[PDB]
Amino acid sequence: ATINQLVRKPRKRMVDKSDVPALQNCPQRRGVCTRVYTTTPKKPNSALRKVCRVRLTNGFEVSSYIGGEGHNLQEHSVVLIRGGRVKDLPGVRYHTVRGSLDTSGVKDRKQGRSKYGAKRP
Amino acid sequence: MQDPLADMLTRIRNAQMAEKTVVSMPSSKLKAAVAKVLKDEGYIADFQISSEVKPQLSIELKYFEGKPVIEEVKRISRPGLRQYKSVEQLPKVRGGLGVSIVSTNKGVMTDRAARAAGVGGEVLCTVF
RNA sequence: CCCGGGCCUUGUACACACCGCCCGUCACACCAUGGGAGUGGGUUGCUCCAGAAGUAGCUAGUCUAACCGCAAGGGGGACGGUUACCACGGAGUGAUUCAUGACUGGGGUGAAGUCGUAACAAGGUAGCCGUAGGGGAACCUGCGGCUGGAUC
RNA sequence: AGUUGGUGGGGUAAAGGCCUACCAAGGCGACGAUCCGUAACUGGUCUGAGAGGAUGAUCAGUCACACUGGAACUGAGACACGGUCCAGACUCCUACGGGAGGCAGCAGUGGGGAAUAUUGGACAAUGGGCGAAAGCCUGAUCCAGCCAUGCCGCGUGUGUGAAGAAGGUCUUCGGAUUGUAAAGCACUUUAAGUUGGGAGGAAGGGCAGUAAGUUAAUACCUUGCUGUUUUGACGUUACCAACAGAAUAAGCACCGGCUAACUUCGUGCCAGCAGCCGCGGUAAUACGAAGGGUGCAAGCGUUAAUCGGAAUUACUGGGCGUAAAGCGCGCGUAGGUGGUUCAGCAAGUUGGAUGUGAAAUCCCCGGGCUCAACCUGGGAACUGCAUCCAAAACUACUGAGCUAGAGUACGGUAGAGGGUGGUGGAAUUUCCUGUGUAGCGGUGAAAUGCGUAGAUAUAGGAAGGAACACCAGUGGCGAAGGCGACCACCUGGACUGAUACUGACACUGAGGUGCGAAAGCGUGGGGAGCAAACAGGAUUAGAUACCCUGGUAGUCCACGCCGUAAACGAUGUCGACUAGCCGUUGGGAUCCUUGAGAUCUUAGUGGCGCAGCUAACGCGAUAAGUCGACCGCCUGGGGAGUACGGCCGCAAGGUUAAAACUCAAAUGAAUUGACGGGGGCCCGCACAAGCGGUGGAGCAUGUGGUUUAAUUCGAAGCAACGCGAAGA
RNA sequence: GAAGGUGCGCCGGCUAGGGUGAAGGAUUUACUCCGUAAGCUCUGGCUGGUCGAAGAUACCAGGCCGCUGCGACUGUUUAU
Ligand SMILES: [Mg+2]
Ligand SMILES: [Mg+2]
Ligand SMILES: [Mg+2]
Repeated sequence: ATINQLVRKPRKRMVDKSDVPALQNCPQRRGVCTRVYTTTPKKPNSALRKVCRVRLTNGFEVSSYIGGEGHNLQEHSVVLIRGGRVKDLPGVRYHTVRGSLDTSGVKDRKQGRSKYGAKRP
Repeated sequence: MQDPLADMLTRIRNAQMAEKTVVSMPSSKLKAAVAKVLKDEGYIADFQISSEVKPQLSIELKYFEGKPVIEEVKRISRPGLRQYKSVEQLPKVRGGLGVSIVSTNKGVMTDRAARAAGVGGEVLCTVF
């Protein structure tokens, strides 16, 4: 606090590490699905969320949430992954963009179509 | 010890918390000169120097409605961080109501006079 | 004195309110990570070898328009040779960094399983701190210290 | 180790270890050298109230690079993108002997990626190169092609219009909402389409004439005018008129709170949503859909990233008694800061001037595109640096002083302050002897144990070790850790009174150094009691414990090491100020000279308490109040004071000290309740004293279980079981 | 001696110092001290040239490194 103590050692600012290290300062990355599975949420929640392990183009292996109702993804499927974690899913820190490359948009969606890659009918 | 001036303000400030009438303390050029600015500004009633080989400086204090006239007095140019300002950069205490005593080269004198005189200096203390 | 109840005060890590809370080992799963005989790459230090072209020095020599000249030939030059510098490449020996590695250690998270019940009330041996020894485990014991201990 | 200087020489356009010969041992570095990782730098850009933080696209200045490494040549200028030489990798041609190339120029291709465009036109303009000029080249440049990529501007119609049309949704079934919204009636038609007109970006060149200059010349040539002919890539121009018809033009996100905006239907902890709180387990404003609404609009959301909010690195502008945070404690180096008076100086400081701080951008006032975006004129600013001139309040320096801080000289006082040696008493244990006889010891009770070989007890004697009862006291001393028998010796500090002396000699203190409980470690001694480990006895479901009986290290001494504690007042040191009241230790002064108390003052040590502070508890002259100097430390919890490396250690370990991952909280104080194998008081067939019972027997009833075709259903501790059932 | 590397012959040019040492001087006291040109002798330094395939040329004269068991180590022992 002393102005002399500050002169020798200036105040230091911490730099928080990104919560999406596998994305590497890019808005989205392309990867392929190595394993499609369902997992169980934490204490409060109880469901079967669809998550897939993705091998990204920079070599990172991550698991990203598959949003929406129903998906057509299996092994060896090219997907685009976006940031944003899932709070009730441990270890999931990315989202799979529906409507790009192989992952088709959710069928029969009417509200919030752009967020889930849904065509206008 | 290492800041006789700030001893002057804190001796004044402590007395006004205790509703004392007069204070005594060893005198100096800066202490007497700052008392000159305070008296001519009206924050202190009068000050005397007891001229002896070890001179004291005595301030009698002012109260208007029981509350002391000096609501707050704060030292600025402490020995650890001496503060120097230009004429334009001189502080305005409480939007001009207060006084920021500045020791310019035309003698010790207020911030209002320093702007009029166009000279800066060491911002000693702020009064209100 | 046993049970239940009423008031005051006290301690509480409880508020689902002691039929509370809560600790640790062990069993299973997942995740990240340390150690690890090693294994595979990157970068780099030092000590040397090497020396293409080029530049400069010297001259085994060969050739030669400007200048001089008797018109012999000199002056100068070019090439060749050679030395100095030095790139590539090579040798040895280190350093560092990255990735992997049988096995091994702890850590975290888990839908909850086994063994106890260590702390929270004087938590039923007050607790905690340092240290030492011991024990399936929380822990126990000794020595010193503290109150961040109840009753009095 | 050409490393750092010197000398001579060489070399450069130029100084210089630039090179070399010799001489000397120098040079840089906690003001961070060297090394590792990253990175072009700046004007500027983003964000922010600002201070700051992040960043270095477009444009501008500098730099470096040109397939990789190196080298020179020419030239004013290069060690040269589209130049040369050599070596290397790659691609290609070959007649096998050898050759050719370098898109990080403009297009374009393959590849990588989430992702970024045409194999375009012209030198018309402005520049550049060459040329006398004409003129040529110019993928510079000027334009065009593609992309909502961004900023800006416009449109997708306007008024009227109840039938409150139909349909949808909700519904209380009345109705409401969609909704003047539609339909209809009138109306205009930006923009788009078609047609027509239409600037400016053009400066100039050629030709001919004329005038002036020049030269001996009227010739040639240069310049100024006159007339004519010619130069626009874009472009099929901006811009302006006419025709036609509402005709060619609305989608995206959200509606639980934060946050503007709600119902129904389907689902039912499944499906799913989700930035956080969280929603969904059968009547969901939070999931999916519908209607309605909300916000935005040729855009709308999501992601990625920066700043802000975040005062959450606090200079502006935070904290450290208990929430994270005062080093265990001294001394002290660098540094930081320093009492008071006079004079000088002018580095800081202040004002002014000058030069510079490139242009663009930011900002202010204007101008031109129909406005805006955009362009542009001028100004402001660039908070900086350098020089000069003035000033001397403060800081720095210099010179001279002063005693208020600091210190020295003297007498005295108290003290478990420290070290070295002796000495004493009480007690324990062990051993010897006498008396004396069935227990002693221990516990909740026992047992292990000791004892008839005579224990315990009692008396006499001896040895040995450890600690010093009473005094004893929020008493004393010490920097802290700590220090309690007495005496002798050696020795430090504090307190106290006056006088005398020095005269700021001070404070703090990163590194550094010294001391530092207990445990522990090494060598040697010593060993009475106690007692980790260990053994046995109990308790217990178990008891590696609590309890008992023994008992080793250790505790003790000397010399070394360790270097840690809840090393705490959980409160760094130093200085000053701010009501009081009641104790106590060592002094001093005055009344009391009192015999024996009282009043001031000082250094400590305690308890209340005004103000003030505090989140509260509480602190409150021994501050956590008001300040000042310096230092140390903190930035959510766990991981973790752990791993790795370094230093230290004989070791145990200490010290310095992360990250991945993971959680949305951990935390402090205080309040209400509840609880306690906490305390105080009181009551009830609760206990105590008795009366008679159940549980043993036979019968009645109900329940569980079993069985059945059903043994109908419910009631499930007290508070269900002769209950609903007051009667199959 | 970890490992590993460089130089090394001969002949010149320049150059730095040991020792000894008539002189001379001193103590011209004496088996005295200081010192000394030349001459002998020893150790270097910096350069140039030169021959050979090769210069520590013969004889002479360590091979080295990594992991691991055992014994700490020098030593002693079954004369055969
Ligand atoms: Mg073996
Ligand atoms: Mg041996
Ligand atoms: Mg034999």
